[PDB]
Amino acid sequence: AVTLDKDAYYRRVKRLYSNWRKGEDEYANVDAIVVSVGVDEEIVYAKSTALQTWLFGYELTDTIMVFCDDKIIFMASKKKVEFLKQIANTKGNENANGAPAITLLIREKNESNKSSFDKMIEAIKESKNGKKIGVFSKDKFPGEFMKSWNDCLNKEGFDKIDISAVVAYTIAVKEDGELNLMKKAASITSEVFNKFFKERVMEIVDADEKVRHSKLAESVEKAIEEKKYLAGADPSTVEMCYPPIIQSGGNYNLKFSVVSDKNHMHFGAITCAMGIRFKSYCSNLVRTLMVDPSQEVQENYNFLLQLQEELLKELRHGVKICDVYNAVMDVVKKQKPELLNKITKNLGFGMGIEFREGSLVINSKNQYKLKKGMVFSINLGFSDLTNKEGKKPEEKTYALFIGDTVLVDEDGPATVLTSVKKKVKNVGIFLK
Repeated sequence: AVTLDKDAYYRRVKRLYSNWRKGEDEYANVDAIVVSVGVDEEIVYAKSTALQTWLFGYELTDTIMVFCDDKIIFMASKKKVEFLKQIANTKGNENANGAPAITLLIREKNESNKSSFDKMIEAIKESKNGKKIGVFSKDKFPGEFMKSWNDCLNKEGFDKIDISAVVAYTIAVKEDGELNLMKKAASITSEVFNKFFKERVMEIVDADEKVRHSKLAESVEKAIEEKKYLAGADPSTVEMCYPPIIQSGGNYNLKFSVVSDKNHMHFGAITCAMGIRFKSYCSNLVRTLMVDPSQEVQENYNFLLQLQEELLKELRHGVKICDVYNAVMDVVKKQKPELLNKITKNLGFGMGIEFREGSLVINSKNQYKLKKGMVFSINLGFSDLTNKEGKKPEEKTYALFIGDTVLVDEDGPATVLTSVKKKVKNVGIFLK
């Protein structure tokens, strides 16, 4: 009963084969592409499952995909194989040129899978030179099925070439349907921040509550189980991209790989990072809430806002990511040189099915050129700033962090998909 978007599959596997045949960078010496997923209880970010979601619309556990020059093999359970027959039996519809015919193999549950494994090995050895396979090196899923396959596969001594970075670029441009998913993700994130999170922080400050950052983060997690913030969306189609990160009181860490600590929230500079994943497509948002910020804090915050818009103006199709980076840093060197060693070393990253694309972060060295239809988290911060009027320890040090979900456009400045106002009028809390 689960429909596979056939047309989307044919377009995307065509893109994959086109880039692979073009043979630049990591694609150049690859004889076959081998992707396998095992057991996945935690739904982690992985190239292997991202590629599945891209091609099929869904993740498929205990599944192996082998892409050869004139054959494709998918191996999975009977039910997953039945699902895949929607694209394997082409019916003669002509959307199928540009990629090989599909062979489906059934994963036996309690019988040996040696014969199926042998078939796939043989296909690899027949594909192009038969010596080197393109793989996602980071990916290691648990379970019996992967163990048995990898034991079989490793006996052959194929050279393993990581193709994560080129596959990242191959799938980075979003189709309109995917854009719609990321737009909905972005608007849910915005609604949660606007209607739940900001009100909650406001409550806490007005009542002088003592709340641990970890507890506040939990409440944000619970909030998306409530349909009142989901604008019609099925609750089961919505997840957090990462546990919400709230920091304050001199203890900051302006990245997305750390969790909220257990300290009580301080009323000063409160950085708030959260993102919704809607039907496996990610969004991101960072806002800093400030209690009675001084003139000097506001001046820094407004400069941060200025840098962000400058970045968006430069984030255009055809320009190199590192040139964007340098244009923004030039503004810092020219206008506020004292902030050069305070600003985040990354100014954002490519975003999609996977939250943070490692080969597409905006830093000084990234050579990849932007294309229309790429979506980014654009994130900029200043840390280790001194509030000279602070008396308590928790008051002396602050940080400022903003972040938006952004689309590289047809022409001109990048378009913002998130919708949360961020002038000090909107994120300042004034107690007097």
